[PDB]
Amino acid sequence: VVGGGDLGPNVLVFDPSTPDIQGKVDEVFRKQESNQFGTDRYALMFKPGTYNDINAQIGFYTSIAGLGLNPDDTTFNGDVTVDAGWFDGNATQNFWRSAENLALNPVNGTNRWAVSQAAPFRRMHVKGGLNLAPDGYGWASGGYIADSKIDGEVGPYSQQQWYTRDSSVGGWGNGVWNMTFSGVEGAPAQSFPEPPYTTLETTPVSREKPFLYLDGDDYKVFVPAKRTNARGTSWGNGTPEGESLPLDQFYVVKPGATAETINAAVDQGLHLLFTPGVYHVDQPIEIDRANTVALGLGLATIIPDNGVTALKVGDVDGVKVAGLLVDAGPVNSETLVEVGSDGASGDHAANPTSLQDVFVRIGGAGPGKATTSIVVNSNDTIIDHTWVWRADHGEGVGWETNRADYGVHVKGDNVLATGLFVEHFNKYDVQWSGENGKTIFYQNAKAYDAPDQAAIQNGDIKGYAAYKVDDSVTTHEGWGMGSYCYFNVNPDIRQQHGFQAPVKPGVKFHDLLVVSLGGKGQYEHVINDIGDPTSGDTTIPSQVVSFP
Repeated sequence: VVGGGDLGPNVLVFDPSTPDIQGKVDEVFRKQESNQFGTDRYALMFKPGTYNDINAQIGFYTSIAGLGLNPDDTTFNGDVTVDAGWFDGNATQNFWRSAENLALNPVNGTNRWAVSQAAPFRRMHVKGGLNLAPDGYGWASGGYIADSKIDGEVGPYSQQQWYTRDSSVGGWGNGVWNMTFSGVEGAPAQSFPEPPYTTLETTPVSREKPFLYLDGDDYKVFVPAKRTNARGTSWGNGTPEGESLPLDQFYVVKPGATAETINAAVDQGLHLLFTPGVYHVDQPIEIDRANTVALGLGLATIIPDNGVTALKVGDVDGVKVAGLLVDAGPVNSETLVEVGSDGASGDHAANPTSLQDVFVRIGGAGPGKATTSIVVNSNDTIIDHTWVWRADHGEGVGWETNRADYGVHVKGDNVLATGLFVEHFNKYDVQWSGENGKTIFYQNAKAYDAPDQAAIQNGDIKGYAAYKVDDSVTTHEGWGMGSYCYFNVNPDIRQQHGFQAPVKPGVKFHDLLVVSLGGKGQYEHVINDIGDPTSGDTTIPSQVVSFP
């Protein structure tokens, strides 16, 4: 109706005194570990304090977070663990979960976080090691760490790629295909391809994700200020910049609340808190009020009915969308997420809009279709961790059954993407038409299910680039960026390149690679006509170190 009130039956809130925390977190996990396409959603929230005897195992659609003004305010003598036991060592489907704002003192000196995509690890203090591979040496496809600090060494082991920003680590064990770092103290030296480390001193701009906390015995949302030249944690010394907003200024969205009503809230001047669950909407969610926070908990999910655009953000400063999944419905939406309206040359440099831990799925948990997933019109927008994913397995998958032509389409100027994961689109996964774009870390996989060469011919080109820049663009820069193929339906296919871009002095790429998995199809080149083809069946990347 208003601000505040309860968080709903999916927001489980603990203090040190709570009867059997362990057996409880294991209760949620037993429900959620193999629950890949289920509709249950959980947020586990912990008041400031010290928690003994806890191995908090995190399954699908589970978020865990501390409630302290600082991470060290909520301390586990114990672990927040992701492993792969349900896929027999294979961490490759460990999606859609999250940990934030906790200190961990892990049980054997290491904490195990063996995740793949859409599994953010933010604002975490690990007083030990961090192993990013499940128990195994099994295959893994992560991942994202921000504003964290790992007193010890990070161990990616069998992880294919990884992005870390604005953190400190006590060590970094290895790189496989693409480990990228920006603003990370203790990050290994720039060395791609050998090892494949892409290392930037600082992050051009970042703004830490808002989060729910107890300002004493009062719930508020902390809303971090941005930094230029971010390096290291925002909190280390942490009395940093930002505003604390009472929960009583948030529409606490649940039940099967509606779209008229959610949009009524923003207009009446409220922020949005999506408690964990699944929201239809037969109409779009609309945020055209400057500095509106729309914060999800427990992988809160929006499904658009009727072919509408789930979320539309108008031409305003400061909007902070965080921690939402948008799951396409049966009717093809032209767009799923629009950031800014169309032809809008207004600049937003002081107080840009951001999408953080915004995930998109097309198919998998049933039929879904969308023409474009995310369109970014707003100049100066920050895209800080997104996974935009056309499903390659689960219910409702198929070259027409869940066709999604376009992943992300950036038309705004001065847009920054940090931790960009986009996979399986029928045409261009990513297209960049705006000026002066920057991407730090890209991971792509091409659609597995294109039937034949003729189905993916792109004028004079075989296949659509995983990342296209329009030939008129004069400035662009990308760092640490890979495209992989697995043409299973037709391993005779050729993909002409991962990347396409005009040859111009202001259009620069660093540390590119393409990869064929098991000789299933091949790349002709890396970028335009530069870089070798892939060949053999051995899964050996082909890399370009700088371009043009």
